[PDB]
Amino acid sequence: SHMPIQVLPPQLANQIAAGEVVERPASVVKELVENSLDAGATRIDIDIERGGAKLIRIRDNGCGIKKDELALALARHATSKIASLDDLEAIISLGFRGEALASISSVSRLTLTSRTAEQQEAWQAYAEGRDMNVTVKPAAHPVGTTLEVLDLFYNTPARRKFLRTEKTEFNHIDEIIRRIALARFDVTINLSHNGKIVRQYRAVPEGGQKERRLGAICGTAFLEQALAIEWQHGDLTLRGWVADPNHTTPALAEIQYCYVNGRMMRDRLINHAIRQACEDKLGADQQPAFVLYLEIDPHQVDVNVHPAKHEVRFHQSRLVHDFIYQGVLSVLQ
Amino acid sequence: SHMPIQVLPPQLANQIAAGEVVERPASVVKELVENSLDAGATRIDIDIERGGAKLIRIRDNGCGIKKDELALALARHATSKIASLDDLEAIISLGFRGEALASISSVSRLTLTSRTAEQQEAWQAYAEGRDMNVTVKPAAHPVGTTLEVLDLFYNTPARRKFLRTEKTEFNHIDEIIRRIALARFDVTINLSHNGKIVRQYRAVPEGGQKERRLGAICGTAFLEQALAIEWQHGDLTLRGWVADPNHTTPALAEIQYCYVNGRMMRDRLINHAIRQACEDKLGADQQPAFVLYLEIDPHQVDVNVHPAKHEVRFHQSRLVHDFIYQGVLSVLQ
Ligand SMILES: Nc1ncnc2c1ncn2[C@@H]1O[C@H](COP(=O)(O)OP(=O)(O)NP(=O)(O)O)[C@@H](O)[C@H]1O
Ligand SMILES: Nc1ncnc2c1ncn2[C@@H]1O[C@H](COP(=O)(O)OP(=O)(O)NP(=O)(O)O)[C@@H](O)[C@H]1O
Ligand SMILES: [Mg+2]
Ligand SMILES: [Mg+2]
Repeated sequence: SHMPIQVLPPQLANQIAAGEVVERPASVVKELVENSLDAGATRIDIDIERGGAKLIRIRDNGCGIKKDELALALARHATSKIASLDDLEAIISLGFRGEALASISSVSRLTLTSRTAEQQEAWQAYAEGRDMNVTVKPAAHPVGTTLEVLDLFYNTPARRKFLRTEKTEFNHIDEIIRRIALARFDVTINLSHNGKIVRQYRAVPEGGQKERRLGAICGTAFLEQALAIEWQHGDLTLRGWVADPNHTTPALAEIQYCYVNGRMMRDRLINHAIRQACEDKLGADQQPAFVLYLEIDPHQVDVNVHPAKHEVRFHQSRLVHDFIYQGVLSVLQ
Repeated sequence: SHMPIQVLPPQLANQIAAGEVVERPASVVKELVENSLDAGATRIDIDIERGGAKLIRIRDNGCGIKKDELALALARHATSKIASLDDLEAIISLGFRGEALASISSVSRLTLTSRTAEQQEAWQAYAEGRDMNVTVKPAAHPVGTTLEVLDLFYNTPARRKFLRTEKTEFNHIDEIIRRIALARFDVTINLSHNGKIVRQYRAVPEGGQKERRLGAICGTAFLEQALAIEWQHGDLTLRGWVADPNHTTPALAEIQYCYVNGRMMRDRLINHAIRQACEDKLGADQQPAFVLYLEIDPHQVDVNVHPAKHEVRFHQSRLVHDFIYQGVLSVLQ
């Protein structure tokens, strides 16, 4: 009662939000790359310096951002991905909060450069001060977008403390890119660290062999034990690969990549079903190895549960669980 | 690119936020009770109808809300608990986002009634419409506050679907109150369902016997196996009770209540330390039974990690883990 109820200064409000969506450099990468994907990008180039605490640069050949919308992209609660509750209940894009960029710009030096196919001119924008004022200026840039995030946490001392070693932080980034690359085989992704290319996943052409990228990402060992899954029932569909439990190793078990309508996701319900199918087939229970993709009617899954979309909730939980169980169990025999 | 980047209508922006902090009636109870606690409340009366999907009423004898701040309490990003980054990095209150009430009012019919010790007059406020307009009107009410939340999710169809049975939903509420009652022995809490009292935890007086409430909440079985802990090192301090592992049952293992600076918390780091201490003492590894309280310098723990504060991150992780380990291991011998 001593302190009056008072609206929070813009920057601080954004920093509170950033603490919930941006835990480390890999988080910034996750959010920016998903934006590139939502933008229709086919090629995404990522440059990281000193694990990301120094610089994170992401360029894509997506549709770009119109000059008159640059500031809006840095504003709070502003998005082009949804505009109604109906849109929210039927999410068909990675983003929908209209918050990621504003959140990130409050805890770093973020620069947005972009040009659309209809523009001959490219522009650049960035926010500053307690009020997060945006300035827009001329720039050179092909069709698409570039995001530059520098000095992550330079203005938030306590959080910068949590940063691990350059190697460790980059490793999480590499793992994040790993998961994203497997979600979209039709997208080329290049990752560099301190001026050196660490990896490049070329997009898989039409009907091309997906095994190629799968093997390039998860390893030949997984590929040799990978059992293809094709299971469907109405809106529900399960695709991907599950390693034979009898030939799964602790190292392979490190591959437990799951997707729900293309979004990377770690769900206890799903993992339980998978493991149960393997347990009921194999002799004992263990950690399965898999890269699975669940496609389901957006109305049947709640994705508005975690600010970073790290969780989901299925309406017909028991049903979905049995679907995956049967699907996996089916292939194990 | 087809849809313009556009600021989200107020109500919808709040509904997106509500999806991340309010998963069910018990969540609404959690947020409102923590407000009552932050307000210095000594007695909190909770009335629930039909598991909370119909009505949730919480009254407290806290300090109240000044008439001219009623609207602000329903506004977004507005709080009296912090005002700077320094305040955020040294959290000493349950709330700090200035968002809970606004979020909840967007997905229910929420009414706020309150009067401060300096006011002879009491007032009532509530928000409405896509823009969340607030109206303030006269009311009768003692010193303190009352929150009324009706028809939870009446305007969000997909989410209302996730509601379980009246019994189930109330059960989560009861469990939430359980955890909160154990955090503050100095607070009286009464819980009723459909017009009937289900429980009432009278506050424990000065130096009074805490065992009383502990036994009333966790059961005599826990109390008979409860081993008191007193372990400290600088800012770090571990207090509470841990059941003898050799005499812990699956039923008792249901009691794994942990607190960090008074805030209920489920942390993997902490649970790991506890279990390890029990494992290293006992013969095998299992689920321990405990009600422990960790007090630590706010600067040493990040509580700005989850919108509902369901998680924390310790800066000196290895250290804290060893502190708890030693603390528990110490008593087991
Ligand atoms: N790489 C990009 N290419 C094209 N448009 C982009 C890109 N990144 C961001 N945008 C635009 O900027 C707006 C989004 O900023 P952002 O802060 O990421 O919110 P969001 O994607 O709408 N939702 P969320 O990610 O859930 O907060 C988007 O809605 C797009 O219109
Ligand atoms: N029961 C209460 N008694 C007195 N003041 C209250 C009570 N509930 C809410 N308030 C006031 O209303 C403002 C808070 O609304 P709320 O939306 O719960 O945000 P918060 O508690 O500030 N932060 P957070 O809970 O993290 O969103 C508080 O900061 C208090 O000033
Ligand atoms: Mg986004
Ligand atoms: Mg609050």
